Amino acid sequence: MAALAPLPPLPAQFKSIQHHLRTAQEHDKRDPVVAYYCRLYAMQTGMKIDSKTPECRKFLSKLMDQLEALKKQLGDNEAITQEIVGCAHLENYALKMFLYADNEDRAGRFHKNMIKSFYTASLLIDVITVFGELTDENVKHRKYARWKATYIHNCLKNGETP
Amino acid sequence: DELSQRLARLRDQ
Repeated sequence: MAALAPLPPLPAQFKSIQHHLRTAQEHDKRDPVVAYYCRLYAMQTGMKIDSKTPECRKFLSKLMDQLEALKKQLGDNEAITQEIVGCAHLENYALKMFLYADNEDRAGRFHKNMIKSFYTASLLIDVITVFGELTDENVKHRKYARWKATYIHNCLKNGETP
Repeated sequence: DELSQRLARLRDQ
């Protein structure tokens, strides 16, 4: 599968999975396991939202093409064959970014990397629903991270200090 | 539903 292999335009109704798909593309070489589950979350969320409008069914079909392609590429990778190994992989990576961004936050260092790490950590917790229900701790870290990210971002956007 | 089955096959079940 090509780097940045294009899907058809994203249906307006799937606007809520836009950033999960972007995260997938950004990890397509760095970490195909993350890229795979990010797409899986987007597929599975898309189906629940609208799987009968034609545009959406087209989009979903193309997305499954990339999933199937990537499952092929990954083969006997344990993070794919064993869900819980995939879950631990994503969870450890989400926590890594969260602890990174949190450390920056506590030091008063506010910048694009710490903002993106907060928001990606929350996107990864979304993705972790494909392994089962979120824990109370997942839910709190997700909310916390989304808040810091959009808040710090909007401050800096408007020349204010958070 | 063609989709639903590809998903089930994707997730090895």
